[PDB]
Amino acid sequence: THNFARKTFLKLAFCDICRKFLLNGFRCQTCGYKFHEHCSTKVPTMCRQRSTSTPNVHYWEIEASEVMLSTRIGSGSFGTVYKGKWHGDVAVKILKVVDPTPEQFQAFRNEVAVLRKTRHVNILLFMGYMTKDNLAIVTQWCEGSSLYKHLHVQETKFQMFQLIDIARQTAQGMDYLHAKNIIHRDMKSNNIFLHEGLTVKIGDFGLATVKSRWSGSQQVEQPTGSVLWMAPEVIRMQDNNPFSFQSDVYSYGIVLYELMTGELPYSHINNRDQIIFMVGRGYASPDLSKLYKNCPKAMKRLVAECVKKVKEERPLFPQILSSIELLQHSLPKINRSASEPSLHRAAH
Amino acid sequence: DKEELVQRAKLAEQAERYDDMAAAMKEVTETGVELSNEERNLLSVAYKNVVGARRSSWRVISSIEQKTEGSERKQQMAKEYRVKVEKELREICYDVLGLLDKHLIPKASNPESKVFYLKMKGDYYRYLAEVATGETRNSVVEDSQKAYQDAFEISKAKMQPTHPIRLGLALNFSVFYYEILNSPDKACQLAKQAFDDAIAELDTLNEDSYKDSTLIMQLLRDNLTLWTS
Amino acid sequence: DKEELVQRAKLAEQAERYDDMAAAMKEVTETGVELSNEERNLLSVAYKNVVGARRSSWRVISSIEQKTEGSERKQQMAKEYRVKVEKELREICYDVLGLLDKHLIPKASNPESKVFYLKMKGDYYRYLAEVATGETRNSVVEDSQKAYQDAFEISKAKMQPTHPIRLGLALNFSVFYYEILNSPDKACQLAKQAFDDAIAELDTLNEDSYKDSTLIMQLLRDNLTLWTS
Amino acid sequence: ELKDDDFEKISELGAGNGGVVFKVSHKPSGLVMARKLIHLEIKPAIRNQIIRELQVLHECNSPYIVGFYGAFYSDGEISICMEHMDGGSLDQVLKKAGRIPEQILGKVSIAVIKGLTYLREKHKIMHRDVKPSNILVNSRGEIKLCDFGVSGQLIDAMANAFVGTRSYMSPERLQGTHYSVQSDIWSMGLSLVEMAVGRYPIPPPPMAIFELLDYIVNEPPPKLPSGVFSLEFQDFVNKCLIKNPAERADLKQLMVHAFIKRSDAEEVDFAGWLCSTIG
Ligand SMILES: Nc1ncnc2c1ncn2[C@@H]1O[C@H](COP(=O)(O)OP(=O)(O)OP(O)(O)=S)[C@@H](O)[C@H]1O
Ligand SMILES: Nc1ncnc2c1ncn2[C@@H]1O[C@H](COP(=O)(O)OP(=O)(O)OP(O)(O)=S)[C@@H](O)[C@H]1O
Ligand SMILES: O=C(NOCCO)c1ccc2cncn2c1Nc1ccc(I)cc1F
Ligand SMILES: [Zn+2]
Ligand SMILES: [Zn+2]
Repeated sequence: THNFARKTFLKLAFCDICRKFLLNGFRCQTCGYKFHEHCSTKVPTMCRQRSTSTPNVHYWEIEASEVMLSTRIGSGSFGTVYKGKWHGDVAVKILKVVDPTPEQFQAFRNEVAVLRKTRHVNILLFMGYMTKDNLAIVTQWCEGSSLYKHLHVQETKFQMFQLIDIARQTAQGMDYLHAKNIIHRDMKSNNIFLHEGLTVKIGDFGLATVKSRWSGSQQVEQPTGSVLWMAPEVIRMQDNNPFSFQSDVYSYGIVLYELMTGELPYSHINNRDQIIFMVGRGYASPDLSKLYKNCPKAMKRLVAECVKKVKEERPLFPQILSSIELLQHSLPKINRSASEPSLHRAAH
Repeated sequence: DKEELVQRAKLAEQAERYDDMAAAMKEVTETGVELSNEERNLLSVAYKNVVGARRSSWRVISSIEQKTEGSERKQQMAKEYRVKVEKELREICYDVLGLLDKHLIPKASNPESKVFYLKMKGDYYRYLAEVATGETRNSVVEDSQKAYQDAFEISKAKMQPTHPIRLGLALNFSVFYYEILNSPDKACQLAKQAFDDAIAELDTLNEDSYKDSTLIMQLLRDNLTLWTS
Repeated sequence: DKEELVQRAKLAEQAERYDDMAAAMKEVTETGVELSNEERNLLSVAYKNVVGARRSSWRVISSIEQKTEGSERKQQMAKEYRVKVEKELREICYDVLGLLDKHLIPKASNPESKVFYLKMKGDYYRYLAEVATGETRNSVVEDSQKAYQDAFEISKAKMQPTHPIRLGLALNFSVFYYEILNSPDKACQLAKQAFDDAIAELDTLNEDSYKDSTLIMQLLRDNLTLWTS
Repeated sequence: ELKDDDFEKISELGAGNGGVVFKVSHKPSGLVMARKLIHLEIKPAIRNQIIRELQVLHECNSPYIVGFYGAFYSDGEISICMEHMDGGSLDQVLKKAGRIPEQILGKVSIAVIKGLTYLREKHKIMHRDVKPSNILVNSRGEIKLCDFGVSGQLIDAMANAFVGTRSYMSPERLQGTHYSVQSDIWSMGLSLVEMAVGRYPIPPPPMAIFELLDYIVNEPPPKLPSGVFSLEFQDFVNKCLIKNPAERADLKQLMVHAFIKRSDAEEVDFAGWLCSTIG
């Protein structure tokens, strides 16, 4: 079904096979599958190299007495969120750890410094941490409702281009996160906030030393967080540290799926332990037939690759961002009825 | 000379430059030789990419123009450039239409070729329809409708319902009906009748006409689903 | 008004039409005023697309020319097409160079602007160097090498190791070394030094410009892996 | 009729993945209540459905099942008012005492069997959560079951929970096959083996949750250490821990089963033992 025709990609494009920079290749007209001329040999159609040149472009902590904790907002996997008024509206999360190990505390201090070094439009600001009210962290308050609350309890209606730009902003935030060598463990819709109504703000990133319990001076290396968005390889925990960029890619793919279906994955399974067992063994995957009918094939393909069972096949976030921007540019062209396409104009 | 020119057209196609291909095939068929299957396919695809680049540009400029009609003077430049694109879109189509009326349609000695060229003419008047406004729109859509009906009658009379060119003609006819003629019910009915008359007789397709025929069927599937309402 | 041509070129950019964008940017820089950050990028991108289309065309045509391997006139007409697209390419490159050394490089007070313009000059002279073979090849190779060195000195002196311009200049200069001068040893040396200097100041990647920087770094990695084998 | 503002917490009864339970006081009637706070975010219509299906619990009264006062939605949480239990759950007494003596183990097992039989026959309500922490004992010796699946929509909403450490699910439920009260019987047997030995007996005398699921799915069921328990209890736990639901025995066999009638026949003053071991 692949309508492969020669195409020179004048924008930011990446091969769908070698996941590297693609400037000349073959593009499929109906979906948008692209690959190199040399990648054709290794291309699993499922609908001499020249050096690449330059592509086209375009307070250490916080004192607890300074803050005031307002009425409780909610509870989560590893903390309880309260409203704060420390230099304006803030969010204070009281971590469930009561007696942190000194080594755990030192590692947490290193990680809070690392997260403080970051500053980006698509993520929530990380101001600092406190030690008086047990172990607590302070993040930017988002008056807007969460993406999970928007999708399910509030059921705010969003047109498809809005969904697409929400996915774009989330991918931008996570691309920035991975650029700073940060693995945003525990990534789900409850951590995504629609600030100012539409802008995507990603929160609750990092903090491995706090999310996972410590059995003394060594980390337990145990999964924690919501089950639905958890990657298979971290659910299995056949490795001590399976948290990587691809686990975040899988979590973002689950977020994409629930964005393009309006419902959580594995809706027919209503128990956490069964979900753990099936996802770990690969028996359960987010079924795509629930995707919206008006969904562009490119989005279906992207959410398909983002949730791949094998870790290595999941695309990195720069590729995901490039695909999302390509789809955004193609949206005005294909937003109407379709006609007779080009017939079998394939090489070799 | 003609073989040299068709080879040059293939080379220009492989080189991503379609205007050279369009000129080469245009002056291939100006000579007046019998246009074979591969030649006319190359001509159609050459003009299709040539017209489609500017068509997508027109869609983009119109979409960026209609974001907020109540805005500053910049929209005047936008509409002027859109009119310029149309002025660089209507004349190419006119060239194709004149080529059809003078050379392609007259010396068509094959009913398949005749319905193919009539579908071409209907397609290009349909392309002129979107850029046209007012009474000009009605005049151009009259020609597109007449060409489409003439193609439809010969397609019923001579060809099979499962023929990929016939399926493409039916698909384009339905697209014409509910994009300009604003007849969603009639367009859906046409798509459904083409679909069921095609699938009523299956597994009889030619091995070469395997990918294209089913591709047009899948395109018809999506179009029907898109406008089931 | 000069801004009018600016967002006309921008609109042509989002309309995929880069020939009108190239002409608009050329007319804008013809006014003799200094370009802003956005306009300079727009001009560089516009001519990048224009030359890139012809470069891909030339690569394809040369590949069929080397692929036919027969005894006919087919290779003669392939060579004719190649030389036609070659002279078109040379016309584009000479036009952008005349723009470069008469309006951009002579008037460049900001050092980063000078690095950008010298990198462009070296890139375009490299473009003419890979299409022109003979006595004139050495002259353009020398001009590209001199422009690359002049950019290299300024980038080393007053440019951060993680700047996209410096990394891109290093990548382009290493490609110049490997492809034109056929010396992989010094190309790998230069690319290795650039990559290591970029890795050293890894933490200095602001939110305004990080994607491009890491993109260049990844391309440098790929280029190293390709060269070392 | 139950409101948030009518209750104030005295202390913390317990905690878990589902939520936290607090002891509160009812002003109109003057009795201490155990209010379970489970946090969940679902549609308002789903809130009404959960409340309606929890209203079924009013008629689920039995000596071996905890009662039900009322359920209401205050703010993003489904507060369930339950009959306060003083002796807590068996998890606390496992934390206190090294191991439960076999007599009280028989007592709690027969209490569970009787209560869950009552539920199956009079309400057809699936427990689905037979765990040591979900079964409670009193100072006076009363043993009742709590936290069973009356509201299927509550089950669906709670499906989006966090990853736990230990599991008490039958292998057939994890595989997704057909599950019946046989699965609850398995869970009860696994809980009993939990009680008898002094630790979580999946690696029988540091293991991932998925690894525990793999152990309980693709390995033979655990068996208690012989020589420190009666043969009747041994055959009880062996029959209860059967991977195949068909060969595992249903409630009718459990009620007549020999260890059960021997435990029922004996009279044990375990109320005093419990008060000594928790006081
Ligand atoms: N920055 C914030 N601004 C506003 N509300 C917030 C913010 N962070 C969290 N919340 C709210 O706090 C509740 C979530 O509490 P959390 O402990 O963050 O649980 P979570 O969203 O599941 O994330 P975890 O803790 O990373 S598993 C919801 O009501 C959120 O809307
Ligand atoms: N009526 C009650 N009286 C006293 N303590 C109670 C009462 N109800 C609940 N608790 C305590 O609160 C805890 C709440 O946890 P449960 O939901 O019953 O089970 P659990 O430990 O959470 O199991 P999971 O796997 O973590 S959901 C119980 O384990 C008891 O310790
Ligand atoms: O709470 C539950 N399971 O506990 C584990 C984590 O909470 C639970 C689970 C499912 C359910 C369906 N309908 C009510 N359900 C529960 N509640 C509950 C049930 C019966 C009684 I009596 C009192 C209660 F509070
Ligand atoms: Zn495809
Ligand atoms: Zn590739």
